[PDB]
Amino acid sequence: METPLLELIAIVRQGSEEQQKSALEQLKRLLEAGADPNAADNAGKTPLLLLIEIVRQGSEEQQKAALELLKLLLEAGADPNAADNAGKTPLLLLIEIVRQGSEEQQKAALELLKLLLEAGADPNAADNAGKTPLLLLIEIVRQGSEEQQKAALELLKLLLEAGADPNAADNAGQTPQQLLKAIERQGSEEQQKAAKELLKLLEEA
Repeated sequence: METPLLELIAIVRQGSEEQQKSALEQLKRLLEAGADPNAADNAGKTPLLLLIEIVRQGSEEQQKAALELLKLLLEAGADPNAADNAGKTPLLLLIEIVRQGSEEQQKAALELLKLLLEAGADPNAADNAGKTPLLLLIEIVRQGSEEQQKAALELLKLLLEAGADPNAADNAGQTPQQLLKAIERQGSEEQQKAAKELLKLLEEA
């Protein structure tokens, strides 16, 4: 399962700044010439997932290079829903970046998540514990910084307008409405006013 796309993404991940730039230009030319955007490495990691790992771990230059390449992969037809072997999906992984990333990483991930949803990512596809994107993003409202709270608010609205199940519960029974009311009880005045707006948005959906 070795291809030019995967070898070159490896150079974006590990090469010098000059090597990264040349690898990005070679990747675009391969994609433009029809290289398969879906052919995965020996671990079931897709080009999309591998470049999202670069957004999660890379320098500010690497995050920009990977954001550019991720947009081109999605325009090339990369499957926005394909998971790796451990069950990680691009939507879930990008939500992890919102939860743990720097302010620069959060912005990249917010831009990518919108592109992912426009490409057909499943807004209902959950992780192992059964947490939906909806639940995971409400957890960021609860525990994030003010800037994470704001991005999560934006993503939640875009996720409901993309058809997310307002009532879908996780494996333990937890619901978005349950979590939002806990934020209403325990959160800051800013969080309480956000959780109230989100409860009305949940019902309306």
